[PDB]
Amino acid sequence: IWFSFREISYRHAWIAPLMILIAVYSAYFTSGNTTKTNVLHRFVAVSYQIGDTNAYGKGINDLCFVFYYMIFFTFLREFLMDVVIRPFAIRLHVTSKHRIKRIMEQMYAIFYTGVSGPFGIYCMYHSDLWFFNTKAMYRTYPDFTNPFLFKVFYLGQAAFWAQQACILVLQLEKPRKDHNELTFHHIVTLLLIWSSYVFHFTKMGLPIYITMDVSDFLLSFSKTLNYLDSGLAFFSFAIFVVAWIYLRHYINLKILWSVLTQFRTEGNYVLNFATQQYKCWISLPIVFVLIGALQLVNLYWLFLIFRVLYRILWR
Amino acid sequence: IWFSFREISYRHAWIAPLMILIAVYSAYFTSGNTTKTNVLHRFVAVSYQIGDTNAYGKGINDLCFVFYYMIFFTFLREFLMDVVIRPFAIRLHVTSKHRIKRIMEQMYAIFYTGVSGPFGIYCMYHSDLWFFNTKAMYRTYPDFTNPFLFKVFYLGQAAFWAQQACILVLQLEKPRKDHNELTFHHIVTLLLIWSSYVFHFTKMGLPIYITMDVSDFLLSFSKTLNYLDSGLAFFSFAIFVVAWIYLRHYINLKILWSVLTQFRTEGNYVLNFATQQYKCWISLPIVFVLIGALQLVNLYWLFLIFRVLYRILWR
Amino acid sequence: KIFNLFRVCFISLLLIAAVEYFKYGTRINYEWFHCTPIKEPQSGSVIKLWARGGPFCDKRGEYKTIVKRITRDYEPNDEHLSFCIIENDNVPPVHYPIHEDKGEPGYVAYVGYDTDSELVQELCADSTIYHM
Amino acid sequence: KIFNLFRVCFISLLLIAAVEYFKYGTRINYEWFHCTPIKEPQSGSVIKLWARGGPFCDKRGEYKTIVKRITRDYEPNDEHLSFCIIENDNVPPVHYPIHEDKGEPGYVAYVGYDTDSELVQELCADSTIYHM
Repeated sequence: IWFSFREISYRHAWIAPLMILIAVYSAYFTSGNTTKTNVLHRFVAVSYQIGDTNAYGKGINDLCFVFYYMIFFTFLREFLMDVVIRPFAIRLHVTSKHRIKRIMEQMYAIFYTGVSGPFGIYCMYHSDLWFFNTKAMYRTYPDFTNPFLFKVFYLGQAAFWAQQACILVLQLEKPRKDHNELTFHHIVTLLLIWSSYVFHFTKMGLPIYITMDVSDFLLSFSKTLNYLDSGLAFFSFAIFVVAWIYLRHYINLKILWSVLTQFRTEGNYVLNFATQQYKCWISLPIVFVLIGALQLVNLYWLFLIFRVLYRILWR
Repeated sequence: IWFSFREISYRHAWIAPLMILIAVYSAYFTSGNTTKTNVLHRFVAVSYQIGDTNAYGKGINDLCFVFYYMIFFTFLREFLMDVVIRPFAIRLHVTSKHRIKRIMEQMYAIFYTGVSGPFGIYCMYHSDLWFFNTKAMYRTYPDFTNPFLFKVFYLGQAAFWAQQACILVLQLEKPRKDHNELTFHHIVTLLLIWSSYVFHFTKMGLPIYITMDVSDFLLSFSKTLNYLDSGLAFFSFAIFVVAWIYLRHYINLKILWSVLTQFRTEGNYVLNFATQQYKCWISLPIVFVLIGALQLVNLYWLFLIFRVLYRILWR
Repeated sequence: KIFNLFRVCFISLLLIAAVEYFKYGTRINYEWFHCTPIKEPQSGSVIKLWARGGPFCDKRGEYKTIVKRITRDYEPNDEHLSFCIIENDNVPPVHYPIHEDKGEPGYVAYVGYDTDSELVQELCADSTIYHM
Repeated sequence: KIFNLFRVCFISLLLIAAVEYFKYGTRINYEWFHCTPIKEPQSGSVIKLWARGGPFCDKRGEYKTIVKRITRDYEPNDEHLSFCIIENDNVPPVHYPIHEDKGEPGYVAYVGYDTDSELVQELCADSTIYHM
């Protein structure tokens, strides 16, 4: 009878992550105490709560929590994808393999991205950054703490993107035309997450993450609606291209100009190595070149989009 | 005309090492001053002379000198081998390729080994070790200095054995039946040299090196005389087997028993980490297991020799 | 051929460098091999430091571990420190027995924040009060 | 497949560990980034130490580099040391100007061997003479 279990496992690949994570949750919840004195508290909840105010430090329990949510997102990917999306697409009368699978991962993209984008916008709304107030980037710099929602979001994004990266490394069967710059994008995204976390400034990271999410949301929506019978995919793509320029390139130039001038056209760049205050001619070039890589790749994607627009409206 | 030069280089492979080393020697000697203020003095002569007495420390100029004599021994190998040995063997009327090349490297073995064995015995004669007085192994332990002749010999052996090791790694064309335990032997020999140097005790190293040299000398002599018309190769091999047991296994058991008991059957094994005085339950196991590896391999070689003796005297 | 030679030579040179750096580093900072810093807090933020080690780690281990622990534990840029180091003169430099009694302690030092600076001024009898 | 994943994951985790260790270590021992120990010998084996640094490296850099340099340079088990550390009280903790004058020096310490111990006893005015 265990052969039927193997068959289910191969057809449905989410049972093992589900089983392990529900074991962790059951053991933690039924433990009686939900305080930090546990270790499952280390693996499930954010650590380093400053006293009992709303502020959190860093450490290694962050990596532990990242690994646990690495498992949770793998489970969610498999379970959601198969169980909900696949029958849903089958009902949508579009019958192929290439198109149906592409739609599969585009609709999964829509789901998590619509979860994340508005959540991040909520996080930014409850901040001094309101609508990308780039002056707060130069408020407290060596801030060794972030608010609860801010950090849980942060690490949620870290865990998710690293999980897509590792699935990419696993090299399942067939990337697709557009893979090399894609893995460049994911690698530099993970480097941006980890660097902008471990160098104490996440205020400068959050706006870019918002831009990425709300761009990819509309991209995936328009792509999957084009893959389905369109009706109005052209207007959706128009909304997408306007939002794409307006948010991605406008906001990224806004951030880059602001960082370069505001943090450079000053006299405040000196080391003072205890207070980790190396917001100077050292950390700047690093994060600057990372952001430049992102923006450069965004321009390349823009050129591709412009080519698509010209080709479509040329015929 | 440079093609003739390439032809000479390929037929005679010692010109490049010769040219580089004579350049170094000419530049050092014609520099006017031969004092330590040079850098060629670093590459050609032993460094760290304590004041102006007969005692030398350690450092990195040791590695530099090792590299230079790595070049010098490569040159000597090629030049001696070809120019002297090859015509000499041709005159000896023994005409083959397998036999002639084996004789080639056995006669080179005889030459350097007869240079080194008596030299090392000279070094031990001018010491408190006289005829392997194993009590001096437990005299001054963390001695950070060695006499001039003692250190120049030491590093000469280090450079030579490492050069044979790297030629072995280069994997020229055809090791030969008996290669795996051979490279085991050379690797453990280099580990013994470097360890027994950098852990401050070379008094315990010198006797073993004497044993190795004076064993290999007679081995190579008897082997090449057997390869040539023998006449009396059997008596030479008898002298070899008696010397082989008497020196290798008897002296190695003498050293091992002495180290184990004398340095262990005491109360003097405590760390005291400044004076690097970790002659204790730490460094002992390391050098002990190294020496055990050597002795074990010597017993295997002994078994092979005993097999040869039985087979030869059985017919 | 050549690349295998470079691989093995680089591994050998790395191992040599590793052991030499082991030698040098552990010779420099040995105090956390044989001296153990035992701390006992007083009323407030001020604590009692001393080095509880073996026979080997003499007043070098003591003093080095005390200064390292003081400059390590108490971050100054919030509020400046003030400490004193009183020497045990009734004792020779190397004075511990191997068996676990170790008898008298040698160096001993008080350190705290300026909020209870009066406490450390009182607690240090006469030795110079180092406000850092 | 799997082995490539383990290779890249191990490289990533090694890089993360490398940067975190960079953070921790350089935060602990920063004094040889901003304070430079300038030594001036006296008549004999006794020398004058002080820390010549930038505005940032305050009396923490000074004191830590002096103690580290003293316990580093002079090996005790040949002959015991004796030193004194005199504090500059006319100065606030963080006191250097960025331009290369740096004005007054802060901490300053004398250290030597017991053969000329009388010299260090005389040279240190009244502060406690630390014989180590």
